[PDB]
Amino acid sequence: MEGVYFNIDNGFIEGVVRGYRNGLLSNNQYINLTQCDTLEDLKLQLSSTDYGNFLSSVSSESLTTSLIQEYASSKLYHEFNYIRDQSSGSTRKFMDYITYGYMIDNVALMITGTIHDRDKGEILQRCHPLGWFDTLPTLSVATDLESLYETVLVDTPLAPYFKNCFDTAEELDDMNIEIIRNKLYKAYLEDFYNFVTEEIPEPAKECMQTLLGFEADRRSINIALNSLQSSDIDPDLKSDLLPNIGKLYPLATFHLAQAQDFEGVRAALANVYEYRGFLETGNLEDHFYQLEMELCRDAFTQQFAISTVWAWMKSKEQEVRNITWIAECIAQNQRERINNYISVY
Amino acid sequence: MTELCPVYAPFFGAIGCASAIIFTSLGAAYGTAKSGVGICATCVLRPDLLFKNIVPVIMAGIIAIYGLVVSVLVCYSLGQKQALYTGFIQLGAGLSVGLSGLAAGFAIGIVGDAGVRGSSQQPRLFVGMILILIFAEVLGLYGLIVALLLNSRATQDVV
Amino acid sequence: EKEEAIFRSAEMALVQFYIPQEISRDSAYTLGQLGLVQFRDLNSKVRAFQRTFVNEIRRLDNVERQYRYFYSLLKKHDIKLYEGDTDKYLDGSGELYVPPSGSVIDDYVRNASYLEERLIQMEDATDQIEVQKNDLEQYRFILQSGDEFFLKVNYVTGVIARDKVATLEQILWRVLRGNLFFKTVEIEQPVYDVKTREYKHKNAFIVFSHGDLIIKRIRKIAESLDANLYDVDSSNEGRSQQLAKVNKNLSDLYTVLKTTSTTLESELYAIAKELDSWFQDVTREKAIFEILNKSNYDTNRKILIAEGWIPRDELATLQARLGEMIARLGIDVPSIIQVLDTNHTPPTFHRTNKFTAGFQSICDCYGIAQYREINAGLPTIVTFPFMFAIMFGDMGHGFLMTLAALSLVLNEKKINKMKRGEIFDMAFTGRYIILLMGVFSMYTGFLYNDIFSKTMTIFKSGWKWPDHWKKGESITATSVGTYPIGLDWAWHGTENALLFSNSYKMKLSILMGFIHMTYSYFFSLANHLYFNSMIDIIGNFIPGLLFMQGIFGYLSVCIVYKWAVDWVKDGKPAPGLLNMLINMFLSPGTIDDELYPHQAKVQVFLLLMALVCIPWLLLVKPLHFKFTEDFGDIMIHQVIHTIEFCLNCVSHTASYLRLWALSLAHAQLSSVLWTMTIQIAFGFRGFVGVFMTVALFAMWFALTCAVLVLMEGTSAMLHSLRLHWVESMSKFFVGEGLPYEPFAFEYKDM
Amino acid sequence: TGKAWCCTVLSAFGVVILSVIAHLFNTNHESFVGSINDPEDGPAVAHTVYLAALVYLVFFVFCGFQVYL
Amino acid sequence: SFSHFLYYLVLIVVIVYGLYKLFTGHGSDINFGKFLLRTSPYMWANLGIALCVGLSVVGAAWGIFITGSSMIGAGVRAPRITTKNLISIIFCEVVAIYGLIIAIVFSSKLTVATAENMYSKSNLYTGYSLFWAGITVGASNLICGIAVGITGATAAISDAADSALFVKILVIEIFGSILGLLGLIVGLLMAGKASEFQ
Ligand SMILES: CO/C1=C\C(C)=C\[C@@H](C)[C@@H](O)[C@H](C)C/C(C)=C/C=C/[C@H](OC)[C@@H]([C@@H](C)[C@@H](O)[C@H](C)[C@@]2(O)C[C@@H](O)[C@H](C)[C@@H](C(C)C)O2)OC1=O
Repeated sequence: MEGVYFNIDNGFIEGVVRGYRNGLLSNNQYINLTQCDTLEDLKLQLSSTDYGNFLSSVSSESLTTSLIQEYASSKLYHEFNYIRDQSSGSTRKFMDYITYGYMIDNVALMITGTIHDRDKGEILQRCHPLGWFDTLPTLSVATDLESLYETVLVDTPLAPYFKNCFDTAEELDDMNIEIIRNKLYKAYLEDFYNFVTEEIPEPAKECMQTLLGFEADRRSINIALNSLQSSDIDPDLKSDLLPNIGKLYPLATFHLAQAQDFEGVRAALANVYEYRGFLETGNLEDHFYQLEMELCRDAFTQQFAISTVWAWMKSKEQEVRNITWIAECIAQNQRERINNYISVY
Repeated sequence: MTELCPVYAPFFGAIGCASAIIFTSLGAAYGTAKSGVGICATCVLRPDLLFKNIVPVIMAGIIAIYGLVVSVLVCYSLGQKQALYTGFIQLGAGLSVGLSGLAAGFAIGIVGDAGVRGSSQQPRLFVGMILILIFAEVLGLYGLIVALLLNSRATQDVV
Repeated sequence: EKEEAIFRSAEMALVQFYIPQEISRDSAYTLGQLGLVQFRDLNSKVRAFQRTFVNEIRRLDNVERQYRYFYSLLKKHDIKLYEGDTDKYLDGSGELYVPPSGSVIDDYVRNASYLEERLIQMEDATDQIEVQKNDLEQYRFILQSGDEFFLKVNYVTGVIARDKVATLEQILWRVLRGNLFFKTVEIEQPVYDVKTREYKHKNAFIVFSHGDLIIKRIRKIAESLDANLYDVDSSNEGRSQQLAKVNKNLSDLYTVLKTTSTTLESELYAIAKELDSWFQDVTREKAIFEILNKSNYDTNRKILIAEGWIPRDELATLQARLGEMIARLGIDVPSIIQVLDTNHTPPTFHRTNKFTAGFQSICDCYGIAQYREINAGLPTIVTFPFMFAIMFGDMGHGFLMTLAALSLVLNEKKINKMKRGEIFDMAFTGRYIILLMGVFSMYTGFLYNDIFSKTMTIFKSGWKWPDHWKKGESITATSVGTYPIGLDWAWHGTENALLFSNSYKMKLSILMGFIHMTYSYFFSLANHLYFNSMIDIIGNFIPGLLFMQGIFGYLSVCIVYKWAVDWVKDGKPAPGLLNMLINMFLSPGTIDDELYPHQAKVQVFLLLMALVCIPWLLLVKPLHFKFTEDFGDIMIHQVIHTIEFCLNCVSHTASYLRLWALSLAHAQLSSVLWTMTIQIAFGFRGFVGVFMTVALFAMWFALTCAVLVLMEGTSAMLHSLRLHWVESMSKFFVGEGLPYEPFAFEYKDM
Repeated sequence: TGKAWCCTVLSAFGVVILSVIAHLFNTNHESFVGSINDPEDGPAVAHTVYLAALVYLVFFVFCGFQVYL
Repeated sequence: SFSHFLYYLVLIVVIVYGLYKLFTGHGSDINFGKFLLRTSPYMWANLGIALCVGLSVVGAAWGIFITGSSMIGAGVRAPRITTKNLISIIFCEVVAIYGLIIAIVFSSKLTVATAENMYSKSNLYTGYSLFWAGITVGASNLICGIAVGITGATAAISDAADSALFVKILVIEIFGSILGLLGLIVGLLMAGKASEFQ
């Protein structure tokens, strides 16, 4: 059954990850951080939490919202890499697949900076250090997607995800990099869903299938809305951008591909009840993040499931985002929307 | 060739003596491998715990001592003209100690890996790791005890 | 007189301090020097970064961070840190020293800030000089390569780390298709870098290409992967000229680096002679304010109200010490000490000697006892080593354990003076534990007649062998008497030695587990009597006592009685006690063998007593609580306690057989080791026999001291820990007590 | 000097234990020569273990002299 | 799958052999009755004892590592839970205690029997009873140990978050240990009437 064979290889991983989940900030700690006055007070309050003295080395004058975000992200990624480095086999492949999602965003950001000719230091700083293939800084110069693939992407584990992008024009621009990111991440989602279905066992299999369906629906909606403002989108070609593993597939994805207006997008999403209210009113990204947190909370209810690792990682990424938001609001003293944080624990 | 002492009676004694060391060595090897993976993983970050965290490998090896002890004691009563009762006593003792030692070695390997990986982060977990490893080793000890109890009856009132 | 609180926790009174701010710092100093006050968090209602002394704690935290940065600089630029004078503050006891003034702390803060500024400036200068020197050294190395290295702008020759040389090679191959001429060499010496503050091994590389767009492409690719590219004149004469440019500018940079390094190491060595004292002073200054942070300051007045948990015994000592502090300062103050009577939970503090410290560490690892609860560390002192001895049971291995513990016990002063490791601090704080275990193991080995798996024929055996018998003939000894002390030595090497020793040890385990359980259970009665919980006595003690003395006390009584009856002489058959116990439950009223007259009546009476006490223990206490939503919680908790009690009755009685199991395992391993190691050497004779005897005894002693004395003496030790934490403490250890952590100054290692 | 201490302790324990064993062999102790599986010749084994104990005594005195200096 | 193919081939071979024996008129030659009567009851008794202790220890170790991995994993942030969740390991090892006790009780019935009364009714009954009671105790202790280990892992993970979870999951763990207790009771009941070999 569920836990009979799990603890042989992933018992320690599950225990430590669920302890980390226990370390997630609750509503009371979020309120306490909200009531701070300066960034030094925020650091002192975070010392009492499970962050520990992660900002101990940082001086009072050096303490900045960007630096607080950097240290929180560094602690989160150190924890994730420690957990990955204590796991092997299916769990290690699961962690690698998790990292691939950030790696795709990293390569897309590097290419966007390459055409945009932004500062190299800031480009490296903005990149997510979890997804780091050895030739990632090479991306600051390479532009042609054929040269891109042959000199970089074949080396990376992103090679299987680059299949049908050769059809487009060889010159690469912002639209080209956006569509390449969408196609690559869709292929990655298909491969990850297949890996979860075949190798990841129950109940983690069903839980991560649902989570990946939610992620695929989220990015399908995002891609449709971001391409709606563009007039160079082909309805049939957009099917290569919308992932096919989500709950929208196949009818709702088909309608979204044929959707050309916001009302058309709503009609396409009318098949699923959960996503109708997201476009009905309110902030769409806020609703996506809230439902993602709810799904993570539901994922943490299941014991002896490796999906708790993904639930933890999403939860603490949102936690770092909330800490950054609170720190920025405190530094700017614009506490009108300081309580606009999403928490479920 | 006697009805009480068949010609296949020594087979059970010999195979029990072989199994007593085979299964205990398999369990000890699993424990040693898992604990070695854990120790080598932790020593990259905390080299000072290299000699403190070798306890799981040591306790995995005691299972091999139990198997060797049962194999040695079984050979005492082995013989060509031995009764089927003695042969099955030897087989039962060997199977008991072997399966118990295999389970104990598996448990020691898993818990020792977990404990060495979790004691570098939290030094207070060394005591808990040692306790659970003792709880896993006492199972091989119980298999040893059952094997000894069976062996005590191997060559008593046997004709 | 100070109460010797070993049987129960020390009596405590909550004390309130009316400290004015004029002498608040000195009062905190004296209270921390005393080390007898566990301060209560009176100011817990307010959230952080809002407390009274938050800014002054933050200042000292910043100074501590600066001192940690100084220590990091001292470690990276290898310098031994001079330890401070521990005897200056006495690092303990109730003695008071002259404390640093506020001006001293302000001077420490300002000096730390200014010197951190100076050190970071000098470190930045040194880092830039070092990185440019490293770049010039790499350029010198690439100029020092052989002529054939550059023969195969026309190249991108440079230096890259070996961590990326393969990746650079392969990516350049894929960029240039089949036009790669990647020739690389290795820098033998490790290359230190200031960007990552670590040493990385680098590999100089060269690639040949012609196209201007291609050469810029490959230059940017190489520069992307943290490679310091260089330019070469492409001629041997040009290489010689460029190298002549090098090693002359390198001389000036080496001179500048040497001067800067000498200055910086002078500063750091000046720090090393005084950093430890500064760190200790700053840690004490931060601790006193953290303690003062937990005070209900009155804004209208100037009084800091602080509540602490001092034992009643040292209340007079604290009053005298505060009077001494007042006399030293000379400031007149109102009544500063006011004893309070509250309903809080006082901490659990047991005064431990050097002998009982380890046993109490054992008994506190499981959990902290309640206030004025029966201490589990007093009976542990004897029970734990004795259960370990029962499982261990060897006068030779026990002697080795005794010698190993005595080496620590007699030399404990020197070991206390010197630093100890994790495995050395342990087994030295429990040196008396190991001594008691060794002595009791020697005693049990005497009672087992087991000396290095052999037997001692000290007294006359009660067994007489037949007058005469043929060689190889099975002989049965006849009883002549009883062995005075220990197991008979006529049982050594016999075929049915196991059949007797196993029964002896199983019944020993059962009896000494029943006795230990009833001794622990009477501690529950002692706790209830001390706490005046008569309803607890009626509803949890008497039912449980009757249950265990009817189901398992009866078993022990029958075990003792069966030994005291000469069944062969009397003529009655020997009653199987295990079958009797089984039939006592699975078939009431049926007895196959008569142990004593009216056995069935007593057995059914005891079964009825247990089956009546189960509802008694399950219901009477909840019934009293109902007849004095909480009722449901009490009722459910009593159900859980009842079921756990009934289960762990048989569970604990069955698990006490681990004493017999480990004793048998230790004896069998000892005998088998003797057989495989020394008994082999006896057959051999001559020079080869002597050499084999020496080698085999060495191997036997090594294996003994490795697995039997050390490791089999570790399994028994931890199993006795288990029997005390679970089988013994659950009887009377309520637990969930507040540990005693007084505000005391200690030497905090950097 | 840890090796010297270890060998000193081991050799002293040898001088004690093996001398006791050889004395028991010389007196024809029941626990040592009282079984058909046990060696038949008592004094021969006693002399062999006497020589082994003398070798261990030489080792003990040598290592103790090394420790003392 | 090689294992599935082996199982299918074994099934086909068994069916073909049975049909060949049945059709030719030698169907009674596959006689399990003669196999049980002519098999030495010492084999059954010793296999029952060995499998009882082995499977009890296997279940104890199974629960022990399942609980210990979770205890160590959740103890990294909350080391205080190890001593409180040691009750879970105790409940996992009590099944090994049960198997050891049953093995002692059964080994008390291992007496040498005469050649003429080798396969008597009482001896065959003793062999069958010891074999099947040992199988029952061993399998019940295995199952109980696995269940108690799963419950203890959940209890450790849950009381790392809040100590109030242990006092409510200990009920489920006691329910799990009841299975091993009942297995021991039934194993004793089966061998209660089984007398020693004579
Ligand atoms: C090479 O022969 C060693 C072990 C072997 C092969 C034993 C076989 C008989 C084995 O088949 C048996 C089955 C297991 C056994 C009998 C282990 C005892 C090991 C010794 O331990 C006393 C260590 C011990 C000296 C060594 O491991 C460490 C240096 C250490 O001393 C470091 C200390 O910090 C630590 C406290 C201590 C503890 C963990 C025992 O070990 O000798 C060895 O390596």
